Amino acid sequence: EKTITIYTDGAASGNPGKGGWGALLMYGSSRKEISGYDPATTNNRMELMAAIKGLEALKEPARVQLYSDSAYLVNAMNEGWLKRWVKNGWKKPVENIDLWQEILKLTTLHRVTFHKVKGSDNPYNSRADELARLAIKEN
Ligand SMILES: [Mg+2]
Repeated sequence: EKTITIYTDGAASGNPGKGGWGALLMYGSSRKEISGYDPATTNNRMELMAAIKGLEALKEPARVQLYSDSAYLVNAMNEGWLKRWVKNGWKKPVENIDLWQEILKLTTLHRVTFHKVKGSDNPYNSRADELARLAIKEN
């Protein structure tokens, strides 16, 4: 029954290169931070992974407001593309089908609204970005 706000970010050095992701989960004054590293990845993959991991961190089904700088993510969800991809057999082939399948599952468990942020945008996405970069630096 909770509405949880999640701020997600991913970063990678190159295409492909070392990458990281971060998410900040917020419920009133409560906060939870998560992050991780991937040794060979793309910006798009880390953007999706941040959202996946953020949603996976929820302990119970929730209503979620998810803030991301990722147009890749947010457009797929808000322009109906993901739903059309599934309907058309993931095609030519959509990239990152493994991650989109996870996002399909998680957006059944949780009722998620996605919001695009512009970059910098607020301190919570900034923290998520810092956490993603932190993961790369630690590795
Ligand atoms: Mg992002």
